[PDB]
Amino acid sequence: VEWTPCRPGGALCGKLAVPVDYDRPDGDVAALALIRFPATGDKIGSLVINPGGPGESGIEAALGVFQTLPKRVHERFDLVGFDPRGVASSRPAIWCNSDADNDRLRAEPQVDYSREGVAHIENETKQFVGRCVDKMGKNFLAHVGTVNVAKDLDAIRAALGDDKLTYLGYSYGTRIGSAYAEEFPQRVRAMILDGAVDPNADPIEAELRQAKGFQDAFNNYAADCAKNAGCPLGADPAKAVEVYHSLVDPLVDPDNPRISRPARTKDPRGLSYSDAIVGTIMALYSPNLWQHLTDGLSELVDNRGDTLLALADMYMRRDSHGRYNNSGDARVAINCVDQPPVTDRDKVIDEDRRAREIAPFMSYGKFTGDAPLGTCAFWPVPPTSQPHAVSAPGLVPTVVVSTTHDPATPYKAGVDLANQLRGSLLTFDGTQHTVVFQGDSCIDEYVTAYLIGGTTPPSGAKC
Repeated sequence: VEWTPCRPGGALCGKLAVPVDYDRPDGDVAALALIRFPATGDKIGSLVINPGGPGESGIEAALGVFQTLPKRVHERFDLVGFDPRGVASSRPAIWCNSDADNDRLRAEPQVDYSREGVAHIENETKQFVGRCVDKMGKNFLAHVGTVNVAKDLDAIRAALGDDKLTYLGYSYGTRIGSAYAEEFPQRVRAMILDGAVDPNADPIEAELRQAKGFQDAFNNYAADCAKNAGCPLGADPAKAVEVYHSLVDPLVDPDNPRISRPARTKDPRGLSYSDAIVGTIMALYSPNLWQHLTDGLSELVDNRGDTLLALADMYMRRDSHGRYNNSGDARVAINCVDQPPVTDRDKVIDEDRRAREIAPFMSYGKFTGDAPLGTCAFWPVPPTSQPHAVSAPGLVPTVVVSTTHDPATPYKAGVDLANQLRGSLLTFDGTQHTVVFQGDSCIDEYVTAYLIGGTTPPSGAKC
């Protein structure tokens, strides 16, 4: 790996070729992009990070992490971000949708689960899968899975001159962590995993727990808001969901649910129902975004939707010129090969029945007796991994950071992952997705002490 400065720090960038298929290392070849912020003191090794997603860029993540990095850590480690195979700047990058394909889906209310509606959604899914294959080919798509990201991580580890790996992973990055721990445990120096994914979970029960997560985050937000002047959800938090629907449901024609009635915005798109929901979901990632959600809902009282559209744009990674990065396309592709997809219609129909009851704020109208299959039920290449309990007996102790009311990756997953790893659980009291190197000085002391001196938080540690 030949290093070079970038086009924002003391940063160096580089590429590293890995085989696309790890059984055909003389066959097709991918190149991973790396960024590197040199250590300013006595160097221990490289701190390698992953932001999660999947489809999120680690290079763009390292630039953000750099600003909030404890001085002691920055003294002792290179901060290294990478882009996983198929993601952001790595080549080839997963592409399925044009920018116009994305806007077109986002203009639909996506709320009609009658048979016609479900056929329409399922038809759009098929054209999507087709567009993936046409642009990427069945070979590359077969190997974007985490099991192969883990193999690149060890190629990366070795390419930076470290005997063991020091690793920080958020969210989906947790799944990369435990995968690397299973296949290269003798190469793990240290590991922080914030916002856990449990590779042993049943996919449907996890989603329902995630729905519950977000309903619960919504509850918390709404209750906070209720104490504030002029709260758009009303002063009585037990009626928030209904008020919330009184604000978002008019965005759908009440006589034909395929017809969007979008709120006025300076942007030409306006605000669709599906964007309103996605905007809400985005804000519930972090209390830093609650002010924006409140602004967003306030605008809706006046039939405006500028702030919710911006929040949905943030989530979808659409910039001000209408260009999308590949995080959405890559997200789907990588998720589809990480585990067997649900193909049983009945168990998908029942999941919709349950989610409507668990997360009413997300659900429109009533249960219809029908629901669409997820994109992955139509994936042309098979999963490269399967739900199982993490078993990596000789792994060093690791730290798993879990937030009590995390909506994306709930507290319980964190607990369970820590058990399988038989490492330390560190608890954050809060309502957000992840917390490490994000301001909180208590979390950061524990993590800095672990990273440098290998010292783990004591059983029951909470912040």
